[PDB]
Amino acid sequence: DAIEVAGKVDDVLLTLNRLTKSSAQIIAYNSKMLATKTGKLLHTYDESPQSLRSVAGGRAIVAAAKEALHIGILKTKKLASWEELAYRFVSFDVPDIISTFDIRPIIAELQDIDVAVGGARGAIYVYSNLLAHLHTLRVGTIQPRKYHWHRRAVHSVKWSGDGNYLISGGYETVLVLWQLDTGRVDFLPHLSAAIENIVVSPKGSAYALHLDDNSAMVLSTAEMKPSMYVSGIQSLVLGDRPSKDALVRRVWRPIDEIASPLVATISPQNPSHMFL
Amino acid sequence: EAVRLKGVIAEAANYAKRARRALADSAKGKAMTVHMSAELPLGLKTDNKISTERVRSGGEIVARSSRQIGHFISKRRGIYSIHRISEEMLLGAAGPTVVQEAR
Amino acid sequence: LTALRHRSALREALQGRDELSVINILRWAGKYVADPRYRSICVDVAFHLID
Amino acid sequence: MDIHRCRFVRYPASAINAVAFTHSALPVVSSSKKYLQKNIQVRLAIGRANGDIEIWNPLNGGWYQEVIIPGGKDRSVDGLVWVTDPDEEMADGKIIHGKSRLFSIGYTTTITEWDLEKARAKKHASGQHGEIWCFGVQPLPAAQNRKLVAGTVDGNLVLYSIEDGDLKFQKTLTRTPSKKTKFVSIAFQSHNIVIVGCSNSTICAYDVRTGTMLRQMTLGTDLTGGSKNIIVWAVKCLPNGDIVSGDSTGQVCIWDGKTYTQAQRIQSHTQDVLCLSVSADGSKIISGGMDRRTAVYEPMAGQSGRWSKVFHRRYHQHDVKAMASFEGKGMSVVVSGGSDASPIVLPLRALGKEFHRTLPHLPQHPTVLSAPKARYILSWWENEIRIWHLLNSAQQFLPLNLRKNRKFLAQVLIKGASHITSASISEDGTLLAASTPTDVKVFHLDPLYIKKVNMTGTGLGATRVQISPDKRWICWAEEGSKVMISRVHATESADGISYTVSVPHKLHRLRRQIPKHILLGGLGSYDRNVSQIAFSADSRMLSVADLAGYIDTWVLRGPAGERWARNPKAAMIPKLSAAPVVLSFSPTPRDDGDYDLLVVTTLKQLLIFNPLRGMLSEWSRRNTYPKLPEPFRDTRDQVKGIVWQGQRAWFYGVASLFMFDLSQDFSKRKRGAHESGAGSKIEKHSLVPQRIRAASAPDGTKWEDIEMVDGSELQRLREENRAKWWHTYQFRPIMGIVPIEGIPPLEVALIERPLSEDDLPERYFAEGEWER
Amino acid sequence: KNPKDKRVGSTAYRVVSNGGDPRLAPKAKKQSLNLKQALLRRDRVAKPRGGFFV
RNA sequence: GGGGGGAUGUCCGGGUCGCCCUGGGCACCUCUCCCGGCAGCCUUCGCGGGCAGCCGUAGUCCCGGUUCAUACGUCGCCGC
Repeated sequence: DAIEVAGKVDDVLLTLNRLTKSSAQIIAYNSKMLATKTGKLLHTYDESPQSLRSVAGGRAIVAAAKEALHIGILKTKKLASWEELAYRFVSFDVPDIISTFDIRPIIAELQDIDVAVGGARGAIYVYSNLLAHLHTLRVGTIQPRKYHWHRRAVHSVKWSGDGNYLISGGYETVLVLWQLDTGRVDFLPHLSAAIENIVVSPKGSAYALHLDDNSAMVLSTAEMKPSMYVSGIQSLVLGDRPSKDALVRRVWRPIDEIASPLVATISPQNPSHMFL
Repeated sequence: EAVRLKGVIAEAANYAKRARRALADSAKGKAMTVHMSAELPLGLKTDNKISTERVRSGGEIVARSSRQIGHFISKRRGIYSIHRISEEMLLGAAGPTVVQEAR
Repeated sequence: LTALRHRSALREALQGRDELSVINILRWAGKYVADPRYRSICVDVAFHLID
Repeated sequence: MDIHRCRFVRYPASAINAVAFTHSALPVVSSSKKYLQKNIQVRLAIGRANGDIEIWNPLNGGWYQEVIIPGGKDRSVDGLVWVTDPDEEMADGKIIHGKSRLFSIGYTTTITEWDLEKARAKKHASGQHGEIWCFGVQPLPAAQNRKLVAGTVDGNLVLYSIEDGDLKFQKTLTRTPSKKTKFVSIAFQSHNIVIVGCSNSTICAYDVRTGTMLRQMTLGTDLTGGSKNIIVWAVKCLPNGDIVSGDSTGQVCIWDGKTYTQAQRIQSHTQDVLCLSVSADGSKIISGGMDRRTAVYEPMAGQSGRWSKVFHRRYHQHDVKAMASFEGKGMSVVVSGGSDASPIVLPLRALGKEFHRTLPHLPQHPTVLSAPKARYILSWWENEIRIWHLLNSAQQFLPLNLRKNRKFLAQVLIKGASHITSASISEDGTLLAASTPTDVKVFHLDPLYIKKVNMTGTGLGATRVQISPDKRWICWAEEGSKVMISRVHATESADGISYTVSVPHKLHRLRRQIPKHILLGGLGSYDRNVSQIAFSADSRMLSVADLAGYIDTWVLRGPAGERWARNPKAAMIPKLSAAPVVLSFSPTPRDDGDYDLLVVTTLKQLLIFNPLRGMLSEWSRRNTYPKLPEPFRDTRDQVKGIVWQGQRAWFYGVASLFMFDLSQDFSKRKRGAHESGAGSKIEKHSLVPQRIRAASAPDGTKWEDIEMVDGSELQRLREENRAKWWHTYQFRPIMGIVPIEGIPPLEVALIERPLSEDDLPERYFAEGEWER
Repeated sequence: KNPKDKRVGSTAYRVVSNGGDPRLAPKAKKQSLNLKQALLRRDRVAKPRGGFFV
């Protein structure tokens, strides 16, 4: 994150690191704090943490526990002194198991955030107005909008720029686009493989897909052809992150395994090419 | 003619074995559709135990709920049936005595 | 039928039929069980139909 | 006990077509105004497509079906609109609530006003126009002058008036220029502006006063299939002026009403939307459509007036045809009737936080009876009465003989056009009585051979019928409230036995003390119609029980010098707290020559009366409602009926089955939970988050829980006056438990009725909406 | 039902008929019912009705 | 599924003849651990390990007896 310490904005690193197995904590670091290897503790939470992202500035941060979500708003504005970097944290259970999530800021002040948690049951929950629902003991009822198209776990969900479109991608090899103003969907159905990761350019024009078969493509929107393509070696990989859809006890639980040797030849009359 | 009767005796054996399981279960009182008479039922079929696991969407598995098990049992039940309850049942120990119309 | 056996759904194609429809599928299986070019698919749909 | 499970009684389900509550919304009052809102009678009308108009009572989550008014052959019901007058004030500051009336259309050129007290139609009204398809009441701004507006097939908006209980065709506002314009929906924006939905892809906004045409909103073609006209199947109006409209593309269009334009189109359903419902304040939209699919819509945060689909789900089993909402007395519900005959209620303000509930589609009256001596079971629907004989016991069968054991014995056919409202049988099955809303006829039965024993003096029909166990008294409840009784003399002869019924000798009912503001306001004398009539085992004592909780009995004094007279303790017998859902006398007589009157009412409240002593039995003194078993206190199901043994009484609701030992005394759902009018709270899978925890103290050890919101000495005396209960749910669609013979042993017929896709009507699909 | 009308050739003699709906309910119009049913199922075709039956 | 028991009903030699039992036949309930699956909490980067475990069968307050399917770009005619 880029936050103002006194009058010079700079990098702060927010790391999510474990202390037990099913728990972890968040530590913030300046460059000087990392050089002395002491960090500011922020929040320690106790349900199998997955991820941690932060809204622009450093006003709101969000932690992805497995069945819950932790919101954090910084307590004081303007960040007078460095030592007073404290986030009041609120937690609540999302009905599904968190696969991925993308937040978007309703704005240089941060008026609100709107989060989309893609849950591994195949659902895409949209929580509309989290900070305005959690600023106020008692809270008013919140109710996430449910968008269900995928069957397996969605691998990536992202809001697109101006926030009209909720784009998503899963294992059914299809980049879906939830219209989110009407009730419609419209989608690019036939890629090569499972949609592993997506991003949006700073301008709203370019999408970028990381495809599961060792690939990436930069698409221009409403052209929907790959303006840029990069592909790698596409062999069998023992992935460190195991799977996003191996969490909910499917019929065949996908395993990080190698069964057979790769069938691969180096071709004569063009030895720099390899068929596999 | 040996391979002929090999096929025949294999299918009748496998049906008698499924019948052993199904007769033990109907004796216990799980109330499935059992044949009674000395001739074969046409489709060599029995009603197996309803599994404790269901298939959700898209591919996950969850444990069956007793509610749905009862729904399927009421489905499997036939048109006419005599279902005698006993004093051991009203005490809570034993089970009922069931005879359904052989469909 | 070969594509519907390659995808695991031949049981799904057969399991909801009606009387005249299943007479029709029996009739086709009977007519074309003779040719050795597709006796395999024909006996597969025959097995599933008897079951 | 011995049970015969019976699924061969094909009770014909009827597709539910309309629902309507009495009040749309009651004003919010706190705890110190519960006296300001106790006496209001909210009733829910449901019209099924066999002309079946039923009144239910919500009962703060009880959902008890009070009254069934059936219509004749070839009669359906499309719309149901209650009209409720404003709260008028008395001279002394007492309050008189509105007098609510019921109107209905039947795919006719007629509007029929139903008399809820008389349990029949009151008036018919017919103007020269097309057959009416949709109608609605002008809402309040004036006070004494409110009018029905009805859109029909030919297009002409007819306009009827209702003043001082009169229903006449006032005039025709307009008619659309095209003759093929058909009006399929109608809802009012304000006091003078009507919004009609028209089958030429049109939503017209007319003005009532000058009868003009304010504007004509329109929709494009449907691009999903052919049939280039879209059809606006329903409209409704938000409080802030905007108009919601369900159409045939499966869309929902939000139109702003200051300019009458579209401001949002939301695609939800796959097939066409059929009905809508609005929250009372205007925050939630419920949309039910032909994909058996109900969706829930909420406003988006940020911009104003912009809606989006929160979540959708298949609640029903066939297409969701109608729904109506309600929000009052701490209960926010919406009830949706579909084509599977089963109304589902859903909590509104806590939607997604509490489960829904499918009310029983089988009727509340057991509608199955039996003569246990002749082993005859009997049921009835639209115009036929079906009688089965059983021919054997079951100890003999303790596989191939059961098909021959059950036997379709008789089918009695009724002439005329009316429908069978009630029926009853003797103990030996020789005397059958059947009452339509126009007549009552007797059938003598001979082992078949049936003969029509003629009644005389009737001609007004009756709502309830019982026969004496000694076959001497036919008692019926005519016009709902008027109980009449009649002696039948049985004359022997060389051919056999013959039966001749005398003139009906009416017996009068007690004049209860009821205030005039209560008698006038609300529904009037609606609960006066008696729900259950019951003899004693020796026919020396009759009793009736109304919808209010008054139980009035009668004792027979003999010299045929027999005559029925009022019991002197009938004034002592008190009014129950709610409607007495089952009421019968004990077959095993007492020791003092008195009787035991077992009465259970819809609050699961059990008691046993000593009627000649006019006080509660000592068992009933001992066992107060907090001493009943918990699986009987939380059934959430009205007990449909009872069957008798010596000391064991068995109860059955629709899904449950209980037995209680009356001899002995006695020693999950949460009681303190304040829920809506539908079911309990979710525990496992709900969209709302359950445990919201606040985190101070960054080390993560100090958490906070954030809640999510918007007679001692009497028992001493009773014990100074000084188990066996068994429950089950394993008979799910119970429609009739009826004892038979041939703590004593006893056989019974458990007649169930589970629905199936061969029992529902047929679905329909185009090339694009094939289900999975 | 109602008696048909006798015609002597120039005039028509007919018995007025109102004994059908005394106080129960009016009769539903079958043509309007089928019309609304057709607008419901404009071009769709039903799925196969039941299980295994001729 | 196995090993074993505690207790349910039964005939054949039976026994002073009764509580039952031994020899044979046995079907059920209960306990016991090993078999196959699931979950949680700690240690390890993981590989693995440790801990108290549940499920292997039946019918519910209501009720997951749910939620879920793969687009555009242009149509038509004739020939090889």
